[PDB]
Amino acid sequence: QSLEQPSEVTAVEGAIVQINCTYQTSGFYGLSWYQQHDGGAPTFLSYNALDGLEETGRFSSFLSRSDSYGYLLLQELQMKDSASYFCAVDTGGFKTIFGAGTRLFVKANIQNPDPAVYQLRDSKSSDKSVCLFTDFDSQTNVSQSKDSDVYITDKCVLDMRSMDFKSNSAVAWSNKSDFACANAFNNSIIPEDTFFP
Amino acid sequence: LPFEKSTIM
Amino acid sequence: IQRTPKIQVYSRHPAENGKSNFLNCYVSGFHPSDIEVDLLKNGERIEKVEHSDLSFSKDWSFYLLYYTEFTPTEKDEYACRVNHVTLSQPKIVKWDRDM
Amino acid sequence: GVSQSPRYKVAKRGQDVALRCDPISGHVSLFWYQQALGQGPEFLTYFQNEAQLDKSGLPSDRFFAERPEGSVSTLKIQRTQQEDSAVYLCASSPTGGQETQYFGPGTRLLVLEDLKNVFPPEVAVFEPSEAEISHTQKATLVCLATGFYPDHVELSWWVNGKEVHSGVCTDPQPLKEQPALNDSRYALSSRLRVSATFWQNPRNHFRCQVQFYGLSENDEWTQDRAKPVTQIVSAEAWGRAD
Amino acid sequence: SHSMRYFYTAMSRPGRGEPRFIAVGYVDDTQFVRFDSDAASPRTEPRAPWIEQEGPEYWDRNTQIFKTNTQTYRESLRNLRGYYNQSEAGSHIIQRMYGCDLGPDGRLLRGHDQSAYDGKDYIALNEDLSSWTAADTAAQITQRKWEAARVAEQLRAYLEGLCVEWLRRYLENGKETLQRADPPKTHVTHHPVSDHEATLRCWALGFYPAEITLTWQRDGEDQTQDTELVETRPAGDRTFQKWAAVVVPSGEEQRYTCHVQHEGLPKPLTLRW
Repeated sequence: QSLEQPSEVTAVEGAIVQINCTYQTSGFYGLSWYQQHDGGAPTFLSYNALDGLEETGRFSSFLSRSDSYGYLLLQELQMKDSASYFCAVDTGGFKTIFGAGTRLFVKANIQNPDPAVYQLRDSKSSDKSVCLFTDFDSQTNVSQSKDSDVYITDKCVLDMRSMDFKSNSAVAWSNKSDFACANAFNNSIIPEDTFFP
Repeated sequence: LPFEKSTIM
Repeated sequence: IQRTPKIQVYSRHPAENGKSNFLNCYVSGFHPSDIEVDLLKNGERIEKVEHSDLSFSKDWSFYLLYYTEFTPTEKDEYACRVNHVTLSQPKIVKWDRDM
Repeated sequence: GVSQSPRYKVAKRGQDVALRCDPISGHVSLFWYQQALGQGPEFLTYFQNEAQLDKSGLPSDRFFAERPEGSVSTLKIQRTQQEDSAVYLCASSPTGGQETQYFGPGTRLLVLEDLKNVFPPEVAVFEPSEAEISHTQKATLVCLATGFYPDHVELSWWVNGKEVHSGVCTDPQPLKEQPALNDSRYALSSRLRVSATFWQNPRNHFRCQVQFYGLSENDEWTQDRAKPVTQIVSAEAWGRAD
Repeated sequence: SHSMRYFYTAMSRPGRGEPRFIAVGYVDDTQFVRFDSDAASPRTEPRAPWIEQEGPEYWDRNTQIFKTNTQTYRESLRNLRGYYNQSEAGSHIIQRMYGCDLGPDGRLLRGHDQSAYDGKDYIALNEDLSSWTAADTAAQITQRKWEAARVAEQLRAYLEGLCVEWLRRYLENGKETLQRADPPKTHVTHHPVSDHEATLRCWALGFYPAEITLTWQRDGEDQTQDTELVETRPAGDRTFQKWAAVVVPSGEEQRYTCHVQHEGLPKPLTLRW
């Protein structure tokens, strides 16, 4: 008894996304969907016992028993929707089989991109210096550093709910004095990047 | 084969 | 909420004195399920009396068949004694060869 | 909702580990699940009131699940092995199987040969750039939790004694400081963005809290350095006009 | 024409141990499976020769289902006792009747499910197979639980699918006993009651299924009041027996004829003394 669903799925903010699920089992009693954030509790979304569509807000789920197929449709995508989605099959009794999961990536829409690299200082600069690359478009990729002493984190999106503003950010740091903002990044960066000394 | 859903009343 | 049991005492095959059989006592149409059934020869309880599994009818009333390997033999007295919570005293029905 | 304790647990090979699950009141059904990295929850055992109806999913007899009063359930793992390292989730259903399942936040268990490589984190806050205030009219505070083992941490931002979530961005997964080493230490970064006027205000206090999950008082320690216990390591920064 | 039915009985017995759960399976009038929680280690037992061919996977699955139902009905007996504010000393019974009816064609004719409490209708699945009929305010609490659990949806899918699917399988595996009708062995007997009147009796033995009609006719009329037709009884070997008797005036016992109707016989059979 098993079930298959895609490993990853990506969509832009405000758009719609479909997560397909096919199950292979002797018996069928129900198909359900669960949302799980990194290190969080899987939360119920929808359940399909009979053929048709189940609608609950922005989320809906379809089921075709004869085709042993079902899917989850997510409308008006938000940044909080970026999680793992699991399709679960009930085959009678109580033993539920869960899929490997589909990681959904909601691409943030940056209206006015302003790419720039800044240098931050600690209360006591007796350890290291930090370089922050921020306000860049979602279609920009960040790769790992060539130097072993330079640590670069993957890009993440912050939401300033009060000002209705969203921006991508990458952090780079090294204890060596050779490390500076100009040489800090090795990835394909935007040519109009500000580097104020 | 019997019904495979046992629900408490 | 309580039903009296309907009782029928009969042989599996028509009775002739020398011929062997299976003595049956069918109790049906009763509620609750707890019932006391035993087969009798001249007034004595027969050992080895076996019974069917517990099932019920459309009206939710229970039924079960009490039987043992019997030989009609001498054509002397036979009967079935049944006791239920709905009965003031145990009801005894004599086995009639005709019915 | 369904609650589980502890959130994180680091243990030495051979130790006994106790996992607690407090389901929703009145829920007859209770499930125990095992969750491996990049996979879905796999069935372990099922309870209806206090009766353990099935335990076919349990890896061995070392795994002992109980629900004596038909409410709170415990999963005790005798002589823990490295293979037992997983997220143990518990779920409940109101009146039986094939229903909507309500899950707990789980217990992230990690079983190691020894606890000699475990370390608490070093937390440091980096004040925003003057160039950032002059170019975007916004100020980004960066926090760094470095040299911690295992990956059992919870980062949170505290502005004026209150926890904030707006403009906060913590890495989904931490990076290995020594990507070559087997028992490599982890590093986690987090950003907090506020308006230029909010940072320039000296009355505002910014604090980065990192709750680390390590050794218990029952755990043995003989090494020269301090016991890497379950502790909170923080770094604070006040408003600067410049 | 054909049907599969499951009969559940959950009885509370205070002071006499944990409640007893009995599950019985039927294909028409033939019993094929049984479960009794009373045993030291309860298991599903075969009751028909055509079900013994099922693998160990079938028997362990059936045992798992009925072990779960044992625990379910123990909590249900406790809950229903609370709903009616009943004493913890009294013995109460929960009965369940569910199954699928197949037409002469071999298609789902009617799916059904009914539950009772102390021999009284409690909760039943409607003809639409989507809603419930609660007998009282206590059964309404059960209805709300069953609606939230999606019982009606999964029960409909079972009755339309797996119920029909397994009934068709059982009918094929036991075609020599289930799809074969046994005709009754008919004979009339001697019996006097008075000097002016006697009693004629019609016998029907060793017939399967139990459905039969025995009528007496004094030159073609029906005597419903003046016919002591006894209730159909099981022989003990999966066949049935029934008889009909009449009060007759001595001499007139030749214009009295008995009509027996069964699916074993091609067309109605008529016999006299």
